Amino acid sequence: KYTSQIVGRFIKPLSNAYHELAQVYSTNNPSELRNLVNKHSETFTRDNNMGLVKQCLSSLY
Amino acid sequence: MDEKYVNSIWDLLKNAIQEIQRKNNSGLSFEELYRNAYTMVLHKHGEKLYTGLREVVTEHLINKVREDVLNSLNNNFLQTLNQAWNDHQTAMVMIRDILMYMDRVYVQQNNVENVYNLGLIIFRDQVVRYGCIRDHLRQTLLDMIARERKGEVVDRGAIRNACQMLMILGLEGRSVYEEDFEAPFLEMSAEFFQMESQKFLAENSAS
Amino acid sequence: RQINTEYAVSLLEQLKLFYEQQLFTDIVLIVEGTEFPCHKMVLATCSSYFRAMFMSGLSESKQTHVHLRNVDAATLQIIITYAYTGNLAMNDSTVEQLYETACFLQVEDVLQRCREYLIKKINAENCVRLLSFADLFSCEELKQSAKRMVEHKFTAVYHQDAFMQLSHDLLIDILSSDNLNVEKEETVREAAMLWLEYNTESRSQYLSSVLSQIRIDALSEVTQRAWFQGLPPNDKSVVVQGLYKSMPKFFKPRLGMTKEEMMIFIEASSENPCSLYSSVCYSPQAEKVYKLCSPPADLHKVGTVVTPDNDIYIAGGQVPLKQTAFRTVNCFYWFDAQQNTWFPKTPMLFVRIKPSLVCCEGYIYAIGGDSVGGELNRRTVERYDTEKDEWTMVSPLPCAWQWSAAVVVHDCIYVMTLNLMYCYFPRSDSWVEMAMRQTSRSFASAAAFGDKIFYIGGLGSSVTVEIYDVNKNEWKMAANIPAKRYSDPCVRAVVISNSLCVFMRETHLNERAKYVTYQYDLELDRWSLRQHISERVLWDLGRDFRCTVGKLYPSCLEESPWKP
Repeated sequence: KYTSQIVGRFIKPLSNAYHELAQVYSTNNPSELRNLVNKHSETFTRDNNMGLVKQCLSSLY
Repeated sequence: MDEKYVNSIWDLLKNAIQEIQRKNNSGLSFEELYRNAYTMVLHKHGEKLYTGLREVVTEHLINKVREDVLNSLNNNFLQTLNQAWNDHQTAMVMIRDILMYMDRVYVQQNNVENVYNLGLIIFRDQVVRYGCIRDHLRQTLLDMIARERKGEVVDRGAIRNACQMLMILGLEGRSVYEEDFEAPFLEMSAEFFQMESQKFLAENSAS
Repeated sequence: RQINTEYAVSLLEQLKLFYEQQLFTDIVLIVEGTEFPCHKMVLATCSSYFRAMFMSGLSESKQTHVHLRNVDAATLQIIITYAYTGNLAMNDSTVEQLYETACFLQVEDVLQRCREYLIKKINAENCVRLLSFADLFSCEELKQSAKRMVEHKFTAVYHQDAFMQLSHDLLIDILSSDNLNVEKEETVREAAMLWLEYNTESRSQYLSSVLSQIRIDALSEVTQRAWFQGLPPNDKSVVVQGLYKSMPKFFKPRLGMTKEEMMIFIEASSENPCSLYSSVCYSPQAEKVYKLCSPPADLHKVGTVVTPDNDIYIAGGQVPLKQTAFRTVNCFYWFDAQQNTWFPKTPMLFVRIKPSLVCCEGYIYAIGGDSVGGELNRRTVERYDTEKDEWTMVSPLPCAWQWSAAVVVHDCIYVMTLNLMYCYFPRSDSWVEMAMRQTSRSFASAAAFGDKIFYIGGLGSSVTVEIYDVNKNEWKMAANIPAKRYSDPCVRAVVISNSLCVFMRETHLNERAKYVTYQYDLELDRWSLRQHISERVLWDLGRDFRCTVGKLYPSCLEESPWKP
């Protein structure tokens, strides 16, 4: 709550897919999470790292 | 049109109004006055007509009823005052009717009192609230009501006519009549009842 | 209790029968040799003059024959029968004398009915006549209603003959008012000059007053020696008087010089969630967003048109019936450019949904609009008369079209659909086949610039542009608008500043809507960035919003308070 400036305002509209990954992560379903990852495989490819998604799956396990 | 035409129309209208006020309203035409009133206000000259009305009415009152009341202040003073009020009322009925049409356009734009209210106001100012008539009327009404309270009977319908006349003269409510009538009457009644109480407490008992 | 309806009409028809059959007649009205047998009862029930004519005690109280003068037989007859049967047949010609006798007889109810009719009948060609009539008889409500309509319509025409025959007080009120709609302060100057020169030296005394109400930017320049030419000879009380007179009276610009070219928007996204939609406007010069009055009874799914005289009209639309609930109504309204309100007008014959309002030859044309009929002629094309205030049907269009747009070019109606086009010829009331487009696009708008038709967008929409030439009768491609990819631009074609500009709102993926307008180069076939609309002033408008070109006064309107 000491927060920031419009950085916060714009980025949440910006990084929807990462928020979408969190939403399915909250549903706690590795099968559904893996299906979403395949659906948005290219979206997370603009990261210079795809291992983090696999690490997210391992953390869910 | 020209100023001569409207002046002639007003001059004959003033003559007709004066003739009506002289108890000679039988042989006079109403349509001609209504048409002349139609063409007088139509040219946007209602201010002159209203001012001329007030001057004519107050001149007639000062000349006729102001002298009549002062001339008969002891011979049927209240009877003459009621007759003059009735004559003023019955003359103002036709005066108002012609000028109520004038009032419809005038009072709704100029935001002034109607001619009937104007006549009541000028009658109050020039007759009832006169420097000599007001005190004389107050003294005589107190004298007769005190004599009536003494035990002997006097005329009572005339007083009801007088108070009703003053109530109508108020023209808004009970502002003028109450102050003019009650205030001297309360003082007169206060002393009369106080003296009556003082006499009774010594001449009788609680029985 | 409410008094019984059944006995009321039974007595009422007996009032009429006793009038048409002359039986219980005690008083007869003698008007220009015409007998009017009637009753003292009915006459003074409606009239406030007959009550002072019969129950007054004058000579007429007993006389059974009255010679009513300065009245008309036809006006008296319709007034008498209205007092007897309650039917007031008001035409478009005898209302003038109807008011004259109504005021003469002081008959309150007919006075209100005819006043309301004159409120509806006020227009351009009788504004001066009605205002003088409203000045002759004190009808302040009509006088103020006229004066507002008078003020705008004089400045537009300022050539009517009844303007010369006006009272001095009326002219002073008209000229000194701050409600005049003029592109320049010189047209009112010459209007006053021609009025003063219309008559003889009777205008000399009023000239010292009429110039006292006009600004001083023309009380020292030309049109001062012209009066000296028209001055009465050897009059030395005027030439010297005006020489040293124009010191006071505080130069200040008027209000009519404040009509800026603005983009009027309707059915915009309402800021407060309590309301469904709202109406706003963008200022290309002031760079601000001024609010507008809500559509009449939140009239949604309507169409806009702006006449060459810069007048805004609303036709068609639907109102939520008293969850989905909407009923279509054929109500018509006119927008007041100064009072910021919508004045109702004569409704149409059929209800419409999203009608294409086009003005041509002073007639408002509404083409299609999802009519309620749906018969073989399921188009219901109909024009509106701004002169007689009525609607007249026109020639039906050859083909049934949906989601179409129409423009006016070369005094002809050009309506466009998915791929077909038909031109309406108002002089012969016929339709002629036009060129065929090679692309199937709909849900688009077109703007008429000069002698060309620019169909921008179509299907969200796209950046496809097909330019049609009236003189050439062919559809040709020019270019595509450079916009951000993976977006859904909302194109709006409009003509502004003698150029073809576009109001295109684009929305990126997971991004807020961005507002930007471009200027299309006619000779270079390229859209140039004319101005970028910052989001700090203009918020989201929606999708079903419409745009039109028009002029509005920033002084009468108020800025919309809303956070960036």
